[PDB]
Amino acid sequence: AQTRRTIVAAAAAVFDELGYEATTIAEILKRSGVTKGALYFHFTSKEQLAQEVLTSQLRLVLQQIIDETLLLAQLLSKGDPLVRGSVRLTVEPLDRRAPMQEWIGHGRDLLRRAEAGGELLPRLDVDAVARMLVGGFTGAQILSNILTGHADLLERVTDMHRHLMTSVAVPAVLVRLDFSAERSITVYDEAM
Amino acid sequence: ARQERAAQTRRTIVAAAAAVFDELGYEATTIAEILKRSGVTKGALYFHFTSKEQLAQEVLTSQLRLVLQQIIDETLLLAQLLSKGDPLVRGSVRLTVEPDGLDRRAPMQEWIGHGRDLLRRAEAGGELLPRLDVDAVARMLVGGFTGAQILSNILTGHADLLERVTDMHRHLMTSVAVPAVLVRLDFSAERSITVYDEAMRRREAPLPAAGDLEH
Repeated sequence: AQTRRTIVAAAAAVFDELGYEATTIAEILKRSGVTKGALYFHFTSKEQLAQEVLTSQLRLVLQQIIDETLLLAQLLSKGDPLVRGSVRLTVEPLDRRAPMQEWIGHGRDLLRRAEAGGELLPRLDVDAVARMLVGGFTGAQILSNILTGHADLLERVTDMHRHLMTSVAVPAVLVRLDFSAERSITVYDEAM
Repeated sequence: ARQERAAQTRRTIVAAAAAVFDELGYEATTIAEILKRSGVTKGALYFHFTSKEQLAQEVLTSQLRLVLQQIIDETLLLAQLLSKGDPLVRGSVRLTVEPDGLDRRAPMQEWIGHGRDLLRRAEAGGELLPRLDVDAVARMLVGGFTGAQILSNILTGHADLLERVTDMHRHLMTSVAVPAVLVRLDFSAERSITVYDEAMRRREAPLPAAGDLEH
């Protein structure tokens, strides 16, 4: 039985529900419905639980970028506890640095590959751009939440991404990228 | 003037309030704490604010040639101030971000309204690429700042803030402005420093009016 699955989906839901701080291993157990000992060779402290939550979910390679971005929006917009938990921990006022750097690094690795394929406009700081993509996502995601409770998330995230790519992708490539809901739902139905 | 004396006490209330929110966030900030730090009476703070919520909202909204240079100015300015630890900006940024029943929606509608309004003005003046949804553009801009701000804090401690805001904003504007206008805009730290020096001058620390001090 893979019940380390079961744990983290309670860990996340709870972290999502209260903060890092008001979350207790005790509440995790009570919710995971799992064993006291089970938890402990798996993860040590509450700290480790959170870290798992932050980094977990984390042709044309620019399409992959898009696809991962829209995937986040999808899970997020449908209360995927895993993702909501990582979003709640990412933001609120625990080491936040190391999961964010790995998030950005994931972006840098994908841009590097697209560079080597000629997909990007010359002179781009591949580090700076990775940071914009994650930020653009993070900003739209917060606003959409405040302004409409995530109802417009998809649209807002897509907007933000589409608009940014205009200065990142070479024309011949920009016009071939697919930001459609059709695709994005396909990619989501995929990873379940 | 009864009126000028009142207006000064109110600045003091808003600034003490931004500092305390910055520090403990919304739920945990009491009025009692703000009174203690501003040194003003209950009566004065009650005369100026309906409630703790309204005062949080006042903190959230207190910051409100080529019109698009106006949007740039305002944007780089927030980042300068935030980078300088200016308490007003510190407080709005903390109040925005956290998840206590304070409506953050209305004040955010106002920020977004603001960008929308100046965008209508840019458009009428032929500065925009055609057929943009202005409301969606205002939403990207504010989102871009918020997003850049959050990351910059997590990753450096607002060290790189002014860089990262300017990047996000340059990219964003390149997809919004007509290119003849994009060449005439000024994303330089140079302009941004000038603007900030000007502003720091309008905003010396408020002291309250004597008639509203706690005794």
